[PDB]
Amino acid sequence: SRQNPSDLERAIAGALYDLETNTADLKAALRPLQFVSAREIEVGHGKKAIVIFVPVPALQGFHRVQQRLTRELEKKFSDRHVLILAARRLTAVHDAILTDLVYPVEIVGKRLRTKEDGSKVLKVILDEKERGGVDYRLDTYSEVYRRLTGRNVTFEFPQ
Amino acid sequence: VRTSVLHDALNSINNAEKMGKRQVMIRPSSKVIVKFLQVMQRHGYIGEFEEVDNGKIVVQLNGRLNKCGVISPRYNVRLAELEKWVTKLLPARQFGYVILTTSAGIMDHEEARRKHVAGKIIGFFY
Amino acid sequence: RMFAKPFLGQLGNGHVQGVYSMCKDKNSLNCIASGSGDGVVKVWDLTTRDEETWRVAAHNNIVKGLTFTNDKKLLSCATDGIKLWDPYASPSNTTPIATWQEGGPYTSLSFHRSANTFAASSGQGCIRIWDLEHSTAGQAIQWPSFVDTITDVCFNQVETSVIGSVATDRSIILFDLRTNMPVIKTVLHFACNRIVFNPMEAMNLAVASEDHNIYIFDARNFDKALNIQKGHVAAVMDVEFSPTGEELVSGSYDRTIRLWRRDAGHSRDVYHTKRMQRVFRTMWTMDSKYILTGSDDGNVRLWRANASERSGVKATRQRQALEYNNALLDRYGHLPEIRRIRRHRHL
Amino acid sequence: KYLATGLPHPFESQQQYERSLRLPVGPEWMTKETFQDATKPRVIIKQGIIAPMSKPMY
Amino acid sequence: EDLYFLIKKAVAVRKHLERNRKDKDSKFRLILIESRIHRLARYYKTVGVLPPTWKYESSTASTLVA
Amino acid sequence: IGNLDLRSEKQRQAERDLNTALKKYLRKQRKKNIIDEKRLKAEELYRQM
Amino acid sequence: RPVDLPAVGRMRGAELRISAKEAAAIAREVR
Amino acid sequence: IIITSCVMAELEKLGPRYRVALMIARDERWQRLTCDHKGTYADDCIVD
RNA sequence: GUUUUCAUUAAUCAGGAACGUAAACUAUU
RNA sequence: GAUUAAUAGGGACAGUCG
Ligand SMILES: [Zn+2]
Repeated sequence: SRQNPSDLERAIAGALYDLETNTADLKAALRPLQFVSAREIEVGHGKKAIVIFVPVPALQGFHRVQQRLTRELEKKFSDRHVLILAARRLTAVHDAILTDLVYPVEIVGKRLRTKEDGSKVLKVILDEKERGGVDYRLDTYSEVYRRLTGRNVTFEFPQ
Repeated sequence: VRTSVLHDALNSINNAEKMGKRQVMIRPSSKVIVKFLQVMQRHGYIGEFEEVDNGKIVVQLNGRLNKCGVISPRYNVRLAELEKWVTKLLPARQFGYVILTTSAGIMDHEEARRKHVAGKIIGFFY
Repeated sequence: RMFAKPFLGQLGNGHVQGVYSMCKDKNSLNCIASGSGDGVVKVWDLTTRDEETWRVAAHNNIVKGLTFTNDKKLLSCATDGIKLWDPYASPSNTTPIATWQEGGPYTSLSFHRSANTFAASSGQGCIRIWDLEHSTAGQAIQWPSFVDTITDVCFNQVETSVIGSVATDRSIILFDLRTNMPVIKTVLHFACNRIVFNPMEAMNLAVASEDHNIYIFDARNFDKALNIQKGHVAAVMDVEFSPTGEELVSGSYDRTIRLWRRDAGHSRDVYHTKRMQRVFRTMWTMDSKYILTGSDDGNVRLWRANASERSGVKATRQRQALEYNNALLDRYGHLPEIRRIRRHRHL
Repeated sequence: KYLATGLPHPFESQQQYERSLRLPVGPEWMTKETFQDATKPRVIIKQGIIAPMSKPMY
Repeated sequence: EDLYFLIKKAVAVRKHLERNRKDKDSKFRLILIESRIHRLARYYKTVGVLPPTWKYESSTASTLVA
Repeated sequence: IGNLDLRSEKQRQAERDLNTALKKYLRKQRKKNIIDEKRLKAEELYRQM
Repeated sequence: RPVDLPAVGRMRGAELRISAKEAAAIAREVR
Repeated sequence: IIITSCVMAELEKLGPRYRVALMIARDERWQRLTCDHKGTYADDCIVD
């Protein structure tokens, strides 16, 4: 691919290696995966959340298997929010970035509301069926999107 | 069928401000309607609008505007022509505005006279 | 029903465009200001309603918020920003003596009771608090993840440092000011156009909501509404508690002003006039006897509450006859003939 | 047309209501001091600045 | 293909009309189907998906059914 | 003036909240001579007795 | 008659129709 | 150019379809003779 | 109705084509 | 190399309906 390893790149490489071996009994797109890409920029204050960039059909491979893979990554890796994405290089690209940010849940609506002046605010409303375990991830989603693309959004559940 | 989606949306706006509603559901959205709402929001004839998707526009309005429309031949217009055009179009020089898809975008006539850019007279509201 | 003649006057020549905001001087008794739609504000004294005391072309857009300070000065809020004028000075000064723009599109104003602090509800989902004479940009308080515009804001008057405010997410939110953090958030079924606290009971608030309704809530227990007045046809654009804390004015989006009792839940009275094109801001005077209605026709009309009770000093037998009639109706108000003539009103 | 079509709201029974009115208010049937104490209204608003209350009364 | 289903329908109504030859509602519907077929076939000639010399009146029908 | 119109009050509350006599009843209703499904049920009851 | 209708061309609902002779007339009034 | 309260009252008695004329009437730079009479009948006010 | 496709194929009508004893009170709302 | 997939169109299928 592209990457010569850095201090967390070799870390995620060793992490995926010990998810291959010494465990499950579940390895589908893990063995056809090598070093891919990773990034660690802070979220909030004090906390961090790791994002990884994956080649484009392995995204649907990881959508086949992302449940409890991400959980094990969170627990055995530094106690932070793990996150997976597609690597790319336009508004459709931002659309794909958002829909790949929110991995188990489907987005529903994009409300682009202008204020009383030229300012405008974009708010994405999600599905109501998954609300319990994503509300604490909402801010991480917002700041990750902000850091990668630059447009400020805000994630919300409908009512 | 009037392919002028701009005229459809403005017809719904005039119907709403006539009936006394507070918010509208403009069903077919487009960027020209978005910028037209932008300039009416600049001049404060509309509260606050949002564009949602399947998309449509929801426009909280206060009830200050009287009439809106679109100039169907979309006539190109220079500066002295602009002055006489705006006095022939609005009921007063100090009430209402006329809209120009200039080469610098979409703006009102006072902004056109500030930036010294002419363009195509397209729409108007007062 | 013969002597119900409630309309008193019209404050001078009125404005060019509509009256979109107004506010009284809670310290004084005859100082009122009204900010119109073209961006002129006027300050009227109620003793002489011929010509205004002080006018200025304040802003470029409409004058969304307005208030008096506690010293003598006043504040105006528009999408341009907010400004601080001093209308009462031996030279007339049309230039503002303070100006703010940073903080986003401001939407409403409310002033403290005693100190020199005031809150402005912005459009970015926050309100911000200024303390005059030793602050510059003010502290912005907000809900943590919040986006939509907070429309109206009002300091609680009887209990200081409790701020109620309504946002266009069809939600009311309560703050606190000694601990600068939001406190509670309730989502109703429809958006609310204004919140107002009660100047006699410390915990009751009234929300004027686009549900054509006026809700009286208890601030400690937001689980159920304390009272639901339903008397309107269009959305309500304004509510105002009486300064004696027992009657309510609600000015509607249609051509109406409804006067209400605190525990009734229906129209004690209704005012309307062909010349009133819409109704946008209504508020009592501190007499609790004359109400003021800024229309959308550009008029500041002055009506009287208790529309059949003349003012001034009454002779003793006359006031005995009036109080006797009122207690008599309070007893026999439910028999058929009395009921139909007391409810019958020309709409 | 002179009977009442129904109970007024806060009351709970016919005996209660028809026995609670029971007394004419006007001066032909009561003394002057009692007439005053009956027709004295609930809220009494003289003129002046009716400001919101500062500190609690009780 | 849409044009295939439409020409099959035209073949069907034409065979029934040839067997019966008395009704007129069948003729009216056959006229409408022929108009729709000609407009769609025109669009497909313009986009170029079939030879520009491909024509159907009745021999294309007889060949496609035989 | 002020007493309860008892019939009106009972009707208002209804609107809010929602073997010797049947022989003379059937004698009264056998001179109409409407069949009257209530009279039908009453005749079935009188058959049952 | 309605007052707010502008005096140049015809108005049907929300659409405003101007004829080319009316536009050339306004141009001639400028020149 | 002066405009009386009777004329202003008739423009206001006319509905909201004359909002533009009401605004032009309330243009600020024009004097306003207040009237002292009852019926607000502008013809008799002007002639008187 | 669909857990169905092609993606402007559209609208309108000059010209043209298929169908064929009577009257007599009258973008929403 | 090939957008939304239209709250304009046509087509297919199924249960129907006159
Ligand atoms: Zn007069």
